[PDB]
Amino acid sequence: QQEALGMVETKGLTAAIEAADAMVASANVMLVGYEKIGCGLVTVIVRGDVGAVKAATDAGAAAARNVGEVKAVHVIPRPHTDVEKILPKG
Amino acid sequence: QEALGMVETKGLTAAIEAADAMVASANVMLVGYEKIGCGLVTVIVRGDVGAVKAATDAGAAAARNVGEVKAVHVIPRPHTDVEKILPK
Amino acid sequence: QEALGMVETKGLTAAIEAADAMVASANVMLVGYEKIGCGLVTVIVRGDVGAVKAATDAGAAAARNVGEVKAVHVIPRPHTDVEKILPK
Amino acid sequence: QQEALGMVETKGLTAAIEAADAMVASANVMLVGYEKIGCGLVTVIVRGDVGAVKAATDAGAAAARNVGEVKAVHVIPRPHTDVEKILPKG
Amino acid sequence: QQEALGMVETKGLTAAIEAADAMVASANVMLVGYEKIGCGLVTVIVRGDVGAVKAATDAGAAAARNVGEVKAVHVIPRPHTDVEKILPKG
Amino acid sequence: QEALGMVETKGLTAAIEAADAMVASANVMLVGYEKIGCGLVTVIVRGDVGAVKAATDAGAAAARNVGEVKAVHVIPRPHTDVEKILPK
Repeated sequence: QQEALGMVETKGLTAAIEAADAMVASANVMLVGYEKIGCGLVTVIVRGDVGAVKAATDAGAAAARNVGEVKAVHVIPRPHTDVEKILPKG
Repeated sequence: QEALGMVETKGLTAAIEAADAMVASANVMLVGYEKIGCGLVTVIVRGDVGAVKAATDAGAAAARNVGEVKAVHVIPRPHTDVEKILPK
Repeated sequence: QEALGMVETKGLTAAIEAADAMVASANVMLVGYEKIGCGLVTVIVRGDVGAVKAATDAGAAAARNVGEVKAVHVIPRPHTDVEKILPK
Repeated sequence: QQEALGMVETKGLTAAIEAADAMVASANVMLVGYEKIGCGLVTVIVRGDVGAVKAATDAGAAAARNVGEVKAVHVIPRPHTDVEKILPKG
Repeated sequence: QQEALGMVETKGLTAAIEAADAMVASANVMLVGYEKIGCGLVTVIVRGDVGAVKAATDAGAAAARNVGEVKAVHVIPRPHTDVEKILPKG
Repeated sequence: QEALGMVETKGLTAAIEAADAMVASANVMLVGYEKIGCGLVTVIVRGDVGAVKAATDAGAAAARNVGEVKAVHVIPRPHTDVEKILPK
């Protein structure tokens, strides 16, 4: 019953924006937000159906890797508290 | 009895994976995140000593597949009350 | 048609030079700056695809004489509305 | 007449929290606070009787060194303006 | 009709303050402000007549280089939108 | 006559030791601290040129036993009024 969670972390904001844009191409994936965490790292987070999020994060990481470095790509299909409990800030 | 668990990662994504696993792996409450620079993020949980011990281990393990884990530690009973010592 | 342009620099001064040149070099609106740590600064502009393409090229070029350029990129049409995807 | 001042600086928050916890074991030592200063550095600060603070900072640094790196341990026995003048924020 | 824009970027705040002080020696140069951008980098910005700003930034960089590292010195003689449009915060 | 003194350290603790010593070592007022990233902290004092000169020397010396000192400098008379040039 929980939406899935998708992350793409990049070094560089531009890569993260490219990532985000690509991830939201598919209209069933909502962009939760960015998170700066220092030393140029930016984490783009998206919510949605497991398969969509899977496809989106892959698409996002792919888009991003042509613009700057990609430090992580990960999907959490069934978050264990509410998405909001486990996230810090949209 | 009641305790504090930490997993510190380089990368937010690793920390989120850590957090999710820690909640999944035992009856522990997720206190929260803390950014401290250069991509380091500290996930913190409260709960029963054994649960927290199991959760932090599970969290660090999950996390290590996503990014780097810089620390894993449990404080089995904090010397001011369990959250007094946290800054958050 | 309508688009997004980015020039990321190490150094604020390089980013300001970049911004100034981007505005000079075509009919493009300067959205703004974003600091993301360790001296990295991302200048962002909106406008017509070709203008933004020309501006980002001009901006990166200007900037490279002042400090390091870490990225130059154009998103010719952003998939939420042009500013929806930006955090600023 | 001034309380003494104790510092333990660590790379890593977890080390600093361990440090703080250990330092406050002794009920005559008050924890002033944490200070993040970048690149993972965190400074734990405590106030109290000179001897207590001496003992606490030593205990804290010790606790901490098993969890992450310790970058400084220092005691200022008699601060020269008020503790509050010389500190930035609790 | 636009004022010119002068920048001196330093690693170290002390260098930047020395830079700023030197730049404002000449009464026809207004100090816009500082900007921290991470990893010890600080950007001092000044506004004024093209020649003054030219002279000031040179003087500032010079002063600064004896105190810490100078990462950039640059003058934009005729900013293309208003100075305020192209700047982030005084 | 009236002046500005700076000691920049890597580490807050070194900066606090520096500050304490600077106040101890002469008739100088402590303006304040400034964090600027990667553990760098700049302690600033105002006062009589000679006092500030003596204090900054004393401060840097104290500090060097605790952590790294990145800069020591005195501006004997600031060209806008003594605090105008500071950002704090």
